[PDB]
Amino acid sequence: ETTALVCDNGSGLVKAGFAGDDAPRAVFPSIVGRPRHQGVMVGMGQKDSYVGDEAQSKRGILTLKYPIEHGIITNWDDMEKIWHHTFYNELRVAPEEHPTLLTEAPLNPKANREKMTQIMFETFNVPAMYVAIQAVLSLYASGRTTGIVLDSGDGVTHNVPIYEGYALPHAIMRLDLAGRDLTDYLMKILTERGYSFVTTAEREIVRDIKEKLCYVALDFENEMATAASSSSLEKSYELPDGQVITIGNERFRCPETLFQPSFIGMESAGIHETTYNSIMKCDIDIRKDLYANNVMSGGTTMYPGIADRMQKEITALAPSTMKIKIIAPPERKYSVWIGGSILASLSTFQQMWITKQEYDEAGPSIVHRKCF
Amino acid sequence: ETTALVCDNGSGLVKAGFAGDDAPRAVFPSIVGRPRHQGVMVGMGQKDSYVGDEAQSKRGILTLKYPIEHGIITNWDDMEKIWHHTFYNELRVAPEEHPTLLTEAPLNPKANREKMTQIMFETFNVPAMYVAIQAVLSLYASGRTTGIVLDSGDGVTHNVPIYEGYALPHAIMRLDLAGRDLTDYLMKILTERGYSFVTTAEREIVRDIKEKLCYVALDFENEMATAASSSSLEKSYELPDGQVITIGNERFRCPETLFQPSFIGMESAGIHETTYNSIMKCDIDIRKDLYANNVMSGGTTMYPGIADRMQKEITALAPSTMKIKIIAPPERKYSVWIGGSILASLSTFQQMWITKQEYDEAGPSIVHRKCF
Amino acid sequence: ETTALVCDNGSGLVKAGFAGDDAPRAVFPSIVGRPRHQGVMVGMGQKDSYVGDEAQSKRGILTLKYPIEHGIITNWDDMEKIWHHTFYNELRVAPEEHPTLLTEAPLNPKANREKMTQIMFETFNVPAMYVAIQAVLSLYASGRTTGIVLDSGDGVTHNVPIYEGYALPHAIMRLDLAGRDLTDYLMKILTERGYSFVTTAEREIVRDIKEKLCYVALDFENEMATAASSSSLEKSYELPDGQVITIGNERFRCPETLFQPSFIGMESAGIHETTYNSIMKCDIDIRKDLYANNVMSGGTTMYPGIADRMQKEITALAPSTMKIKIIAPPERKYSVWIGGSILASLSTFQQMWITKQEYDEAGPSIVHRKCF
Amino acid sequence: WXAXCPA
Amino acid sequence: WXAXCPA
Amino acid sequence: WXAXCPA
Amino acid sequence: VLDLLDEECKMPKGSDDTWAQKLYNTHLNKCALFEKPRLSNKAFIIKHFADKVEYQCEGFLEKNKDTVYEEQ
Ligand SMILES: Nc1ncnc2c1ncn2[C@@H]1O[C@H](COP(=O)(O)OP(=O)(O)O)[C@@H](O)[C@H]1O
Ligand SMILES: Nc1ncnc2c1ncn2[C@@H]1O[C@H](COP(=O)(O)OP(=O)(O)O)[C@@H](O)[C@H]1O
Ligand SMILES: Nc1ncnc2c1ncn2[C@@H]1O[C@H](COP(=O)(O)OP(=O)(O)O)[C@@H](O)[C@H]1O
Ligand SMILES: [Mg+2]
Ligand SMILES: [Mg+2]
Ligand SMILES: [Mg+2]
Repeated sequence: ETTALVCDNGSGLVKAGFAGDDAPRAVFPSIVGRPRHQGVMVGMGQKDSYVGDEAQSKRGILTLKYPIEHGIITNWDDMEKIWHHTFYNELRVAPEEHPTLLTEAPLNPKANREKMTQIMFETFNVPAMYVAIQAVLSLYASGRTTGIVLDSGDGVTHNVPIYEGYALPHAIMRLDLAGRDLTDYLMKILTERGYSFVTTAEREIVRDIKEKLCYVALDFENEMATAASSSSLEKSYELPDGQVITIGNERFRCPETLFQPSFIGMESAGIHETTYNSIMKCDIDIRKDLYANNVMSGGTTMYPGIADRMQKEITALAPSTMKIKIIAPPERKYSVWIGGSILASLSTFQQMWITKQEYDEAGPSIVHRKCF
Repeated sequence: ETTALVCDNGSGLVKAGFAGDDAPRAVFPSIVGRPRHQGVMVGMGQKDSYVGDEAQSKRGILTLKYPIEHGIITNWDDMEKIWHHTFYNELRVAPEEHPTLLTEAPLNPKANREKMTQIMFETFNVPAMYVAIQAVLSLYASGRTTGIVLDSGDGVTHNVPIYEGYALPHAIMRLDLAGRDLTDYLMKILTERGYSFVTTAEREIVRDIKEKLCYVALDFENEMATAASSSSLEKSYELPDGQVITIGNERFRCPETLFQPSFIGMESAGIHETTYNSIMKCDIDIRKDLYANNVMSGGTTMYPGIADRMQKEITALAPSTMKIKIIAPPERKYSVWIGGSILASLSTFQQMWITKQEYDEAGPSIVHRKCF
Repeated sequence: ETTALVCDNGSGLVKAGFAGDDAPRAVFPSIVGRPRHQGVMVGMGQKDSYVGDEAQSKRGILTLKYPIEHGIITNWDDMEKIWHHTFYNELRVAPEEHPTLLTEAPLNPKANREKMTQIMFETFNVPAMYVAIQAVLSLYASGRTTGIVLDSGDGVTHNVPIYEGYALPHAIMRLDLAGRDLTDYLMKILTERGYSFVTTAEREIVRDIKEKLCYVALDFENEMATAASSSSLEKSYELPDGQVITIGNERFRCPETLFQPSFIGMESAGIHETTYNSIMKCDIDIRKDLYANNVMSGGTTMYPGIADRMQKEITALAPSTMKIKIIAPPERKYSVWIGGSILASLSTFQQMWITKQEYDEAGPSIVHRKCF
Repeated sequence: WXAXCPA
Repeated sequence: WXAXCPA
Repeated sequence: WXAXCPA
Repeated sequence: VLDLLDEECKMPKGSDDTWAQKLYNTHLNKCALFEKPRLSNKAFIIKHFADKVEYQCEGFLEKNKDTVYEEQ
């Protein structure tokens, strides 16, 4: 039979592939570039816009826009270019023929799902569609029916308590720090050492520095005193032009903002205390099963030492005899896609799709009625 | 031959088993739970209702209903679920094949018996049925033909004077305080120390606190002054999430409402003075045999020190030369079931059953004619 | 003679004034702010903390803490700042010289009255003090000796049946939904339309939206279908910066959680069914007088249409020939203070005060002995 | 509170 | 019950 | 977003 | 019955007890040829051409499962 497509619109990356695959066939940055310079050479072959890896390769010549931020799709013409690129160029598949399971972060605006459905049925003419909460898929991906999933992307962070397959929607926290605000903080602090990174193309050097060299301190004040007192933490990296840049105590300082958003001037508490404050909204009978089964998800949790820092700093909050366990599989970057791949292949799911017949009868509002 | 089933529909627990067994084969709380949260995970296998220990295990997700209160069955669809679970899942026995001895508290509505019969013959197609007064069975359980049985359940308390095997139906007292009004009072008083228990699942933590830590004072005012003057009575317990809670003079204060129903705003006298007022309605020749042989029964009499407080406080009422004796066997929680097990196995009893032929001829009204 | 001060520590507002005044002289939000930003300008004149209207005016710069939640005082140093501000800055009165009638919600922890007394006698050195149940004062305020007062604040909701001047303490319901949980629900639902309000200062925009634009539906499902079918209910409001936001069916949806607490995931029944369940605990001779004289009190009952919805929805519960009457004076926001003002001025009351001599002799435990 | 709720 | 008590 | 944050 | 078995093989913490529950939910009174045994939750009856046959759910899933890891 026709497989479903499974496609996850992160803020930072597109992951796409076929249901029943163990890993996504296409991953590329969800980025759209346009040329910003005079076209001197005749007959070069101009292009109005690059997408994904094309825009990465050219990025010295291009302005790079992200069309999703904070999990909200902020201009549709770009996002529609990105989906066009996903179906026709990366998967090389006719979207006429496969259901598409999309994915979304919880508690975001309701218009975003309406439009995201309308474009699938009118533009791509997909047979049937679904939209699934990101943090729900990470439990299918991690073999559990109970847990509190902490999931952190490029654009949004959220906790979703799930006990025995029931979500507890009053206890869902959404927090708006993510990998992109870590990157903007990293640029701001790097300015201390004289390195200045300004342009949109140059931001995406900082993102690669952040991925390679940042890590989370297990005691922020002790490593601050250490790196203030020794070169031992100081480590160095090459810019694309061959300049070497050297990064010290600062490399732990940026992921610490996940635990102290006041560095960014964000009033709200860090991911640890929002996890604990989410468990404290659940019925007292289920907290023991949500103190185990803390599931990490999404790329912003890939920092070295973040699982240890979470376990340590929740264990300072929780009562002294609860077994706190943080569960952080090494593929947690892809876990939302893997769980979507599992979900789309279940036979019980095949009644759940929004079929085009139903969208024709109801219009896009159906997405709220027929879906979580 | 086929044994009879013996089944006791407490307000709080079901006890069920086969006649001639020494203890009940199935005991579980007579509780029905329904999910009160959105079902997020597809393919989990939803269930419309849990019963008994299943609903205890899930109780964080569920609204828990008791379908009997004050010994009255207040919605029948649940009670029928509880019986279905009793025969098919707990005993694993076809009700087609066994007489069923049911049980009821005295002086309760006449409608309750009729329905409780109609459902056995129409729904379960039982061969033959009987209904027996709870307090009569506690005498079979304690080897006596004479006594005044004080029996206290989750829902109702009653005295039944029985002399030489004759009940004295004008002297039957029924009093409507029981373990459940102790539990609601315990929640109200616990609120004084800051602990607040609100939900139906959370009530049933308080029920376990009451069972583990409550006891009856031998002088309410002296232990009040003591615990106002010393930490020595203060004792502590762990909630399911690992919070520790600490409980003081309050732990004797709740079972004291049995002796001072004015704490609950109940006008009537306590169990001691309704016992004495029951003996004072009996013929003067038998009071000497009812001042011995006060038989305690049912779980609400399991509190430490209740036998001593009873003997003390009746001995203050009764004439100075009557030997007051309180008889409180340690299995008295099950004594109603044990006595039902004895009664259903007597050969003289096998004429007493209401056979299906007779129900077909008479209709359910027969239960009043062919029964006490 | 010296007047008493009358001071009511709501969760949301302080009302304070002098006994015998018809309305309170000081009303300000019981909120304490601390600066959360670097102090750049030298010599501006820093301040460690603002209180009340000072903290409202600066609130862009401040973290705003409420020191009472759910009628419980949760950190004392702030509450002591709030009282200091009440006596010295708003009333401009020496607390040395006036009795103070304080106020409390029923059934809350006993350590709250002890501390609230200790601080009046040790810190403020008040001559004499009292503490009075909120819902009792609304009857003095509404000219009645009989009624069931429904009182709903920022933090707590409670029913207190009073008949002919006797309270019926077994029938007192306390329910923990109030204006602040309505506000947090309003923020969560507003997020559907794209408006996101996150910070503590920004919460207090939503509180003003709730006050101005919310109303209670007289049939929730009919107006849901209406506002799903027409723009007629859609209404709009200006944020402080001049952004306009537009609010539709959602504006009735938030006060509906008072009648359907399941929207918040609150297991308990709504204010109507807790009122009816309170009358059903009273003696049958007095229910006819508690079905009249339903007295609304406190700010959370100020919603347009709440009196009509209450009368409608109790009349569906009560027997068809009981005259249900809801009494909702337009000053019911201040009615608790007005009733305290009446109570503190009676000459029969002047024996009731806890004088400092008695507190010196007994210690703070005296508050339980010499008070309801 | 001290148990059943946050305050 | 039917009138006096709630059951 | 539409009101609060920038998106 | 086979399709719901292969589903329960890959759903997380699937079990014979939840498989049996899915069978009952999906067929119990929707189909005339599938029946639940009166006194058990761990069995089901198929009305084959020859006779009714009662199958026991215990240890279907262990027998059902193959996945061979390529690296082995
Ligand atoms: N190993 C890593 N360490 C730190 N940050 C990472 C790592 N891998 C990815 N990131 C960052 O996390 C974000 C991508 O995470 P991802 O989960 O793919 O986001 P989304 O799920 O929204 O697409 C980017 O900001 C990227 O820089
Ligand atoms: N050891 C104990 N101490 C105090 N109370 C108990 C104890 N055991 C049971 N109970 C209480 O007594 C009631 C159960 O008594 P039971 O005789 O089973 O009632 P019923 O016969 O009506 O089902 C419940 O309220 C339970 O909390
Ligand atoms: N007109 C109104 N309509 C709806 N809610 C209101 C109104 N006025 C105040 N409130 C809400 O009620 C609470 C204040 O009520 P109040 O009686 O002052 O509380 P407290 O008595 O505990 O201080 C706040 O949540 C406020 O938002
Ligand atoms: Mg992600
Ligand atoms: Mg019993
Ligand atoms: Mg108030």
